[PDB]
Amino acid sequence: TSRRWFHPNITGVEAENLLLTRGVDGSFLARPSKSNPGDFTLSVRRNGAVTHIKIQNTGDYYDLYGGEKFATLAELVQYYMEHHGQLVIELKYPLNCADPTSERWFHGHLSGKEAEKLLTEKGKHGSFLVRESQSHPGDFVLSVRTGDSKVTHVMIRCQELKYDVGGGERFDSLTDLVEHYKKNPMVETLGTVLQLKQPLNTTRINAAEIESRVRELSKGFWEEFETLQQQECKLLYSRKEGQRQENKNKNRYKNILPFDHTRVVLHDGDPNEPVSDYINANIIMPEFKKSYIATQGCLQNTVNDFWRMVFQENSRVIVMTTKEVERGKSKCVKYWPDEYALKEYGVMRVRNVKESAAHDYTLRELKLSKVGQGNTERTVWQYHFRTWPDHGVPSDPGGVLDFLEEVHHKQESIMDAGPVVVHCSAGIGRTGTFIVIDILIDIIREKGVDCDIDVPKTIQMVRSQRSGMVQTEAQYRFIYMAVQHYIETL
Ligand SMILES: Cc1nc(N2CCC3(CC2)CO[C@@H](C)[C@H]3N)cc(=O)n1-c1cccc(Cl)c1Cl
Repeated sequence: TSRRWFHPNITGVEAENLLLTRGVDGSFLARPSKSNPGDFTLSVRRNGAVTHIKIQNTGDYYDLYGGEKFATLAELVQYYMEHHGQLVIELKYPLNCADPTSERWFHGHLSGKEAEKLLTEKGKHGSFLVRESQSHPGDFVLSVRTGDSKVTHVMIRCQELKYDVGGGERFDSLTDLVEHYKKNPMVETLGTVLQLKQPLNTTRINAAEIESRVRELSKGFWEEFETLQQQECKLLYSRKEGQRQENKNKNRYKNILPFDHTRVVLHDGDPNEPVSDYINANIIMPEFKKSYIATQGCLQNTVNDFWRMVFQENSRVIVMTTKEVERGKSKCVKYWPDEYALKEYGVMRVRNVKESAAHDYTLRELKLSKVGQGNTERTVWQYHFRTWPDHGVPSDPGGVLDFLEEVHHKQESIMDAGPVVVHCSAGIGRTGTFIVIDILIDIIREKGVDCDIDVPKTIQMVRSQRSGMVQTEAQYRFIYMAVQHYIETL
């Protein structure tokens, strides 16, 4: 769609003078605080003045002050441009940004013998990249590879705040120049067409060389994460069944809803309950062989539906990464019985066989059966992580890594076990960090230390199945630290 209203490298003062000079009433934009990560601002001009609106994300959701909670900054703006629930404030005209730092083809300061190096070794027909001019003062050079082969270089000028290739149109930003020639490829005089199929991959690395990449990104991480965050715009899938009136009080958060293409559909429902097929949960498929279900912390009215999912999907392990109450607010109601006790959750029956307390988690062996038939009893192993902080992320990955290693071996011991149910508060942040780590680790086991891993490609592949998997840069960097830690221990 768009998402050009997000300006990554502007301050509070600059956002005003932009909206005050190059905008009108209804203009808006989002920006991160360069100072402290996790904080974002929504600058909207109304009645000749600008109105800044703070957005906080500690690792679970984007909390709009005086508003609601959303999964992505795209779904936030999309919800308000098509509504009014923001008091009123109007999001009419998005003030686009020209800074190409978050573009996946722009590689900033990059020389020519390095550019040909990556294009020849890792490129294919259509690979391209934009870089600052290594010859000139402040211009840019486009490099395109075509074949199965050659590498054509196209010089881009900067003439009075406009970019051009030495003839034709003068574009206001590098993106408009790139996006134009991805729509109208430059054709050389001898038939060679400069096709811009896909940007050059630079994030795909061998699993062995993981420490050196973490060494580079720490000089890096913020630039690559926001580059991935800019691609959240192509993930605005439908959430109809979640927005239905009958399902409004089944979501822990009003506007954190499951995608309609991967939502878990509750079958075998009550014929007297008019609507009993919905639950805030999504199917998670890797390389999209171990599957997942990213769901939310159970409300008091969703416990029966939650257990219906664990039964209908033949799940055997539940990974919970939140305390029942954090920061004084409710994150998840106790959906399991007390130890040595037996409870009925509608049509499902659950017995707490034994509870085992470790350093960083509690293990609850549970007995799940359906009321009626005698042979439906199955063992469900709940791994309730407790040492995850309310803010930020764990500083050392060794804690969560031992956690996932015990969860993996339990899943491997069970025959035809269903998908692993993971959930935190909203079931997108901490839950997403687990699944991505468990997905990347699961690759290292089968292929070894010498294999390809693509942290952003995996996260993007998971976000296309549930809104906003992995929330903050902290979780993004933590995943890198988690993968790196797993490989140093070999
Ligand atoms: C996350 C990511 N970062 C890429 N770069 C790193 C950063 C630069 C550009 C190159 C280079 O310096 C910076 C100015 C930035 N401009 C390239 C890239 O392809 N991904 C990606 C991978 C898989 C799935 C998705 Cl959705 C995405 Cl976005």
